[PDB]
Amino acid sequence: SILITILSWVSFWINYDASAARVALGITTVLTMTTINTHLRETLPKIPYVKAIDMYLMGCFVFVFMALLEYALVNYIFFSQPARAAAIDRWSRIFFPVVFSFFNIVYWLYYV
Amino acid sequence: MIRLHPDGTVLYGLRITTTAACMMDLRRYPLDEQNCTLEIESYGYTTDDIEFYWRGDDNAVTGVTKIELPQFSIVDYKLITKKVVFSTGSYPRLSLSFKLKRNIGYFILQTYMPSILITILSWVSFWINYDASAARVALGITTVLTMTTINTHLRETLPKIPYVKAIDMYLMGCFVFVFMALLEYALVNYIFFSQPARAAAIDRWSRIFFPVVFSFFNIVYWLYYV
Amino acid sequence: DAVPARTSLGITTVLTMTTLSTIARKSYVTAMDLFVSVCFIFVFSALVEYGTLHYFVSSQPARAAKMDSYARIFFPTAFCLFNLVYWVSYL
Amino acid sequence: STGEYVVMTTHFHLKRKIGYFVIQTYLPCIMTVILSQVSFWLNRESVPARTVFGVTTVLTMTTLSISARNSLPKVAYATAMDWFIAVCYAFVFSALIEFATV
Amino acid sequence: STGEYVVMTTHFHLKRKIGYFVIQTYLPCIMTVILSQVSFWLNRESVPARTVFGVTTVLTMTTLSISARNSLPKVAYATAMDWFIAVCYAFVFSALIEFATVNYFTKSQPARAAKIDRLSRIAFPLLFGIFNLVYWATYL
Ligand SMILES: *[C@@H]1O[C@H](CO)[C@@H](O[C@@H]2O[C@H](CO)[C@@H](O[C@@H]3O[C@H](CO)[C@@H](O)[C@H](O)[C@@H]3O)[C@H](O)[C@H]2NC(C)=O)[C@H](O)[C@H]1NC(C)=O
Repeated sequence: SILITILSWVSFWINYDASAARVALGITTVLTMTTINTHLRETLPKIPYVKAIDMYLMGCFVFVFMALLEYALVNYIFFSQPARAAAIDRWSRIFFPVVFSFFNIVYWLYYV
Repeated sequence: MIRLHPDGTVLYGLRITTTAACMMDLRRYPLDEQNCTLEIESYGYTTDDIEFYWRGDDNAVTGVTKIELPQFSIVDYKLITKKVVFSTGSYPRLSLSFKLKRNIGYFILQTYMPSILITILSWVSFWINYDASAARVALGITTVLTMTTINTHLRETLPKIPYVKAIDMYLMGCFVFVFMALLEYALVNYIFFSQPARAAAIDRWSRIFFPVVFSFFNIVYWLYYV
Repeated sequence: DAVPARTSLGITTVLTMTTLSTIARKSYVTAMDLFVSVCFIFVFSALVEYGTLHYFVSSQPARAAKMDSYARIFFPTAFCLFNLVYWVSYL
Repeated sequence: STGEYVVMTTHFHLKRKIGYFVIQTYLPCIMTVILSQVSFWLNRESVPARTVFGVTTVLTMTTLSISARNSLPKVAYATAMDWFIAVCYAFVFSALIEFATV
Repeated sequence: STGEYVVMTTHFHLKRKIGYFVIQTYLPCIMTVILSQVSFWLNRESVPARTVFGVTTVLTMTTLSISARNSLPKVAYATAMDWFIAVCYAFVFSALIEFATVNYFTKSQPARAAKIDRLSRIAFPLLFGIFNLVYWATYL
């Protein structure tokens, strides 16, 4: 899941000109994460109440989904104003990893 | 039951469910013949004390014909009488043994024909003109990867036997055929850049070789097991 | 000319087949286990064919168009033929 | 048939917990539907992007439904989760056919 | 706790046959690692073909590892097969990372990607052969 989140991050550096590439990446990350979750929910012991690993996986799913929505917004608003997107790219590149590391620090402080 | 008689002939009957264990050789899987048995003997009385003998040898065991297993078929059963020697004495023994044979028709369609179709498909590559490289490279790669996937999943689906079988031999043979066809074209590609005469030569040579070799391999394979 | 779209679709379909398999094997060789693998074989062969298309696109430009012309009409033929071979044995 | 017999009775009441199934199936469905509704904000000229976007949502729905319906025990009728999964599964086809007619 | 007892001990010696696990998992992993070499010898322009190739190798490796570690119990320490699987795994993903970085470097200068391939083609197979040499010699 950490690898999938980092790969979803990889998409931000790509120029906004080749939009199809980042669209394909933001889609493939979502479905790969869903498949990883579904496959992991089998080998684990079948217990029908909430665990911590499930909350963690759902958190990562929320991260990648928010990233894809962010790119959709950027792709829609760009044609009216380029500076808005040119700022949002450089702010997101540094705000996603910070929030992700903060969330993980809280998680591993509380569940260790 | 207990049944007495005027002359003192007691008759003792039971109704038993035995989960007996028989050794199965699977080197010839799935074209094999199994010899599972049931061995009976006395325990506290030596051969100087008690004697076992089948009563009505022709009619000792009944009801075998009505038996129908879902996967096997009862070919024949035989009867035996022996005297076994252990460290403590000589004990009598009776044996019941009946062969088991598999229904090959249930496995043919489900296992063998996919690899056969892939091997035959790999042959069509030769009929395409050697100028069209993609039409043959795609077939080669597709057939090799398909043989790989079929071999893996067919091995995983079969029951767990930790020693070598025969279906693995046949799958290895078909894989070797398709892989050597792929390398054949891979070499024809290299020699065609040097000269086209040798390339077209080896192409038509393999065209006239491979079907005969494959038919010979299949005949040799099927004559020895069946 | 759309490079990432076709590859992404192929990878996605292959992963979906992987998940469907790993779910289906749990629920000799049963008749149901055979059909599920030929799905994978087709959906993987298609991605392999597009790989071949992108590799040999430069030498023969008219070939790729002919390749699509063959595949578009041959994949449905092959799938219906496999369905015919499969379900007739079932009844 | 024999006669009248006295019979004590005890009823234990039970109520299933839903917290697990909320983060298991329903919330991925809602996320997938919201994601499939994103296509409308994409540009109409980039055709292959929108096509892949629409197809992969159906792929996700298929994976999720297969993973969820396995744990359900066998019954003759249709359970109450089946209707939600069916509607969640039909909206993506609706969006796909919408893109097609556009 | 009670007192001094007397104990009769019998040891049944056993040895595991290796004829199966060679043609079951080790030989397929070696064949797949050797097959993964073809990605390097292909043209440096073709992204989709080599991505298909790498996805094939990755899926085969994973489906192999699952059953390989399933057949064996779950112990704390790592078995003498986990190391072989991990070496297969490290080589295949090193080839994948190499492909990923060549796909980025080939745009700016082709000589860089050409040199990377010219180095890797001899670097990887020789290392895998040396690793087989180091591995199979010790246990026997
Ligand atoms: C399954 O395997 C057992 C083990 O060999 C087979 O039992 C064998 O049966 C044959 C004939 O049915 C026995 O041969 C006999 O030898 C005595 C020796 O004096 C001879 O007097 C008889 O006329 C006959 O030739 C053989 O001894 C016997 N083996 C053992 C160990 O008891 C059995 O037949 C096999 N199953 C089937 C269906 O054949």
